[PDB]
Amino acid sequence: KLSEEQQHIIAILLDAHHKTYDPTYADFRDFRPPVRSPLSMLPHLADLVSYSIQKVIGFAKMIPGFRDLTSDDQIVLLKSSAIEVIMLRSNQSFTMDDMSWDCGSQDYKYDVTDVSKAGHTLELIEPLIKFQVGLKKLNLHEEEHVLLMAICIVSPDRPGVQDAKLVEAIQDRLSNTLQTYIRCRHPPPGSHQLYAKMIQKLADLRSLNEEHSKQYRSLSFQPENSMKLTPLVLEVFGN
Amino acid sequence: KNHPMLMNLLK
Ligand SMILES: C=C1[C@H](O)CC(=C/C=C2\CCC[C@]3(C)[C@@H]([C@H](C)[C@@H](CCCC)CC[C@H](OC)c4ccc(O)cc4)CC[C@@H]23)C[C@H]1O
Repeated sequence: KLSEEQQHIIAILLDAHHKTYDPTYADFRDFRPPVRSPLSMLPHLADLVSYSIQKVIGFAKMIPGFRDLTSDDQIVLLKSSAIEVIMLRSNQSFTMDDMSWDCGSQDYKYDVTDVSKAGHTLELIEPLIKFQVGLKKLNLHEEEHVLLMAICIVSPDRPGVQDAKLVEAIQDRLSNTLQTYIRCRHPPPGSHQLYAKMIQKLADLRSLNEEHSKQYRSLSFQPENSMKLTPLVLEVFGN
Repeated sequence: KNHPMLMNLLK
């Protein structure tokens, strides 16, 4: 059974997401323009990422027990997870029809070529698109999606974590809420191994994140590309 | 500690 606390945790995560994710994509008009030339999509996409980093921080602050962490633990959890949560939350704009992220217009519709135009290769792109397709095929409830994002953020094994025990107790409450949720609310046959599948996606994001870092370091090595990023991205991903 | 912008968005 889903306790009152469990249901309250879920209600809070949904609202937090509803507050930090704008399915109209209206703000994208403020980004440097997309241009479709080496690295033509990088300014636009660097702005999209930096914007998304702010939304993810906003979401994280609303996670039950996250505010109980020290400032240091909050910073290290956000710094490692940011990219992963952005890949996760991006699933909402991803569409299987054209394997692309569709944000309401042709200008804000992003495909594999757009990503390559931001300085990425098939090495990262292929596993990213495969990740989006596998998540998409889970067809998660919105409740599940927002729980997965919270569980991704509050992982006790992220580098630089000091109070692993506290981070782990936070995550545990969220995992148990997810487990019970699937059991009580997710009907078969969709629920089959659903928890194990969602956890395997967290493993996939970690690999993707490891790969992303290598690419990010190669980009950080040419300061004329690094120049095109935002201050928040440099802070959060390093320089 | 080395992250003023992130720290300010956190508060
Ligand atoms: C509001 C939202 C979401 O927050 C984000 C949205 C889409 C997300 C997309 C679609 C475009 C491509 C995005 C932005 C990806 C970017 C390029 C990332 C792909 C790494 C794969 C492991 C990398 C971003 C990173 O920092 C800017 C970067 C950029 C350039 C580099 O050369 C190296 C690293 C991640 C997530 C991807 C739209 C919409 O659903």
